[PDB]
Amino acid sequence: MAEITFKGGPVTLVGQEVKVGDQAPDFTVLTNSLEEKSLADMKGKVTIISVIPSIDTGVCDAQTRRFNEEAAKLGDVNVYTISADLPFAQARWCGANGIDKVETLSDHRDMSFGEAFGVYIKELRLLARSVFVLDENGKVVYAEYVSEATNHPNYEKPIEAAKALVK
Repeated sequence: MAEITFKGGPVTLVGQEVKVGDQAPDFTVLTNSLEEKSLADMKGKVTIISVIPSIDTGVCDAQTRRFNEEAAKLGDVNVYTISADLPFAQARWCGANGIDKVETLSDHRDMSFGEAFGVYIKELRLLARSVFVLDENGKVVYAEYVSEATNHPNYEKPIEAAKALVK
């Protein structure tokens, strides 16, 4: 189970607990440029996806920044950071600053990724704090939901999962 806490309050997820091997549905997301992109546009290469409620939340610094920076060096992998619409959350791309390969995404506009990966928080209506790695067909090769959204996962584990493919 992929239930989480946010600020020390438990909160439920809508479409729950994707896991390794479960495959990814194909939904749509928006870019930082507000263009429609789908999972099918990511397919054809190994892909890495961080998910955060906002970037103002400081989780930028502690892990997402670093994880993305490492991810971008494993190889030519796609790297993404999905955020809420929330104004605090796309301006500044703490994950996508200095690593031009990273792009910030705005799923909350359509919630399609939110529902499809079950990271839409039922109680809070935010993107969950989560991290995923996908094979070239879009098959999830890592998934994690951080037990507290204001906290961060061990980021080596998705890096190893990505290494295991890229190599």
